[PDB]
Amino acid sequence: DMRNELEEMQRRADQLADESLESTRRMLQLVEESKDAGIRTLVMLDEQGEQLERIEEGMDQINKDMKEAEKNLTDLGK
Amino acid sequence: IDAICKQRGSMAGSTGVHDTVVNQLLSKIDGVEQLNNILVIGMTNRPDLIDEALLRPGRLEVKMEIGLPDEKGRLQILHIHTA
Repeated sequence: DMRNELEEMQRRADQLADESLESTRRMLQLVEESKDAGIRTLVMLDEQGEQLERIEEGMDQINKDMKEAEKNLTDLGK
Repeated sequence: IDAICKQRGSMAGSTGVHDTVVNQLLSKIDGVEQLNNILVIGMTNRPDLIDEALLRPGRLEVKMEIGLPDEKGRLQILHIHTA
């Protein structure tokens, strides 16, 4: 009558982490810095676009003025 | 029912899972919290091995013996099966 039976106990392997808290924090800090740099680039790019738009009008005005002056001088000369 | 409700102490299963089940069943059928909407039916061939605390008039009060019939029962059975 040496017929034995058993029961079982369970253990849980550690969840997936303990490497997600050293590279993670550095990743977040770098992401924040990149976000700030992107915001600054946004602002600078908008300012540059405004300045180019401003330049356009003066360019067109000088072109028109020179063309009209040349035509007038030619007309009077002949 | 006699496969999970033998007397408590006998049957020296060294696991200890044959008394915990009986205790849980006893504590669930009639315990501190009261139920009034259940009905339990048990069927066994060896009524002498059931726990004596499970058969008291508060847990399993009605006990019936089903035995061989007589002529007036055999006639009814044959009619039922030949109708």
